[PDB]
Amino acid sequence: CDDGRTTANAACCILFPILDDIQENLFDGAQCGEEVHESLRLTFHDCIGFSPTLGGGGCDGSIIAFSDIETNFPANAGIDEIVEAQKPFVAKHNISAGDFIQFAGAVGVSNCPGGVRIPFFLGRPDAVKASPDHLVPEPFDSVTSILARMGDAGFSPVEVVWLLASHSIAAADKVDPSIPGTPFDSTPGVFDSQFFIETLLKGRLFPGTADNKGEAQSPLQGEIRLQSDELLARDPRTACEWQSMVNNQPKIQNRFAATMSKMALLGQDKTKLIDCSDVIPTPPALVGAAHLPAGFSLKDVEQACRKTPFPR
Ligand code: HEM
Ligand SMILES: [Ca+2]
Ligand SMILES: [Ca+2]
Ligand SMILES: [Ca+2]
Ligand SMILES: [Ca+2]
Repeated sequence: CDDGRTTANAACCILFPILDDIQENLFDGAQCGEEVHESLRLTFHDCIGFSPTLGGGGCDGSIIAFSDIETNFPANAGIDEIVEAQKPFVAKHNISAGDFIQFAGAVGVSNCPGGVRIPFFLGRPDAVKASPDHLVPEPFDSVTSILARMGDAGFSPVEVVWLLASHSIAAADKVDPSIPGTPFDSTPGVFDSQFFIETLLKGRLFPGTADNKGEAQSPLQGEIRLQSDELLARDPRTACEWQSMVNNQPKIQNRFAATMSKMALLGQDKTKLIDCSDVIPTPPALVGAAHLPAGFSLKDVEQACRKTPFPR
């Protein structure tokens, strides 16, 4: 390649001006802030719009291409601004929206401490059609409906748990509109196991207004809990996997990267793409060991796995 850098394949040098723009003009100087949290989420809301029988283009960038339609899906509340945030970048550069969505996601994760380098591929065509509605899992859906939807897209129950490691770097804006920016765990700027830990704590309070659609009771003030994350943490089909995450940053990193790659290829083929994983920067180290919040004991944690009691 040219000024600065060089990578395994020549067509990957195009990503580097892109890499520079989004770190400064989208990620606030390569930080793990809100825009990073929304780009990661965006990859899912684009890709999960796929079903072998119901339709959808998958990771086709349709959520940007047909933002008028898809950003007004009820399940896409609050996505319309990461779309408009990424649009000027899609406009100036010559990669497809499908490619850019995944790149911004991958690059963004590597800005977060404890993060991982997700494999990124280049060459997706432009979006042909808008995704059908009702393909995006809602936080008030049952475990069965979530697992069936993710399963219909080709994800096993354990894979769903793995992909939900994303909630370690996450916050909600539309669940409780009164308290926007309330994170899913106590360490939203760090990619750790604190999400799986605090989810297993018992419900104690509502951080904002009284229960509204998709919200379960939170353990901590300044933290919000989705109704879907609470159930998945306790459901026999996934409880043991959810608890196994509270243990293992290596596994968390390992599994989050292997499945995101699988997700990013939904309806896209292999050989038509080229590999530019070389481009993704390397995340900083983990900033502290796992722990229960102050004032909490191992009793405060709910047990949902019958095989192995919650590991101290
Ligand atoms: C499987 C069922 C899932 C459900 C029901 C769900 C639900 C939600 C909801 C309701 C929000 C907050 C929306 C708002 O800001 O108002 C959220 C945030 C987020 N989700 Fe999920 N999600 C799921 C899976 C995933 C997956 C597979 C990923 C993969 C990357 C992911 C990544 C994220 C991220 C990064 C955020 C933070 C958004 C922000 O900070 O604004 N989620 N999720
Ligand atoms: Ca799509
Ligand atoms: Ca639903
Ligand atoms: Ca975290
Ligand atoms: Ca206490």
